[PDB]
This record gives sequence, C-alpha cells and structure tokens, in this order.
Amino acid sequence: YAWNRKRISNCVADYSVLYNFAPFFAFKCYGVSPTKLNDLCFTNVYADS
Amino acid sequence: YNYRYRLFRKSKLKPFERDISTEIYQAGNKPCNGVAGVNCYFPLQSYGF
Repeated sequence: YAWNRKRISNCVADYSVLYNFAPFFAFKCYGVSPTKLNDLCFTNVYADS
Repeated sequence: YNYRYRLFRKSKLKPFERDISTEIYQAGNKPCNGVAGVNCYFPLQSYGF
C-alpha cells in the first residue's frame, strides 16, 4: 500500500542480474520482450517493489 | 476464439510467406512443457473476439 516508488535514472541497466533467483519465478512483461530492453532506452524507470 | 494468430516468431516473415512451424523458441535450458514463464512464450494466440 505504501509501495516504494524507487527512481532509476542516469545509471545503466544490468538485466543479466534479473536471473539466478528462485527457479520458475514469474517474469512476465507487457509491451516488450524482457531480452530487448538491453537495446532500448527510456527517460526514467520506476522500480516499484 | 477458433481463429488464432501467430503472435511471435524468431525472425520476421518474408513477403507473401507462410510459416506453420509451431516449434517453441526456448531461450534457456528449462523445457517449456507448455508452461508460460521464463524463456518460454507460446507463438500462437487466440483472437479476442
């Protein structure tokens, strides 16, 4: 309910760290395949968690 | 929902080209076994009629 709106900007993304977690963890995506954001850029990222 | 369209493919289809290959694009060592999740996305989707 008080979800943290963590900002992600001015830094570089490391989606290769998104793996190695517990097996068969849900990894859904909408609007883009998860493996394409390495070749895509954005103004900001919200790391709500 | 009888009509279904091929949502995803490894490469773009050529002009006037038909592809009925239903082989899954397994991006990892995990076998899909029909499970939607990590490295496993179904290439076909039913029409939202």
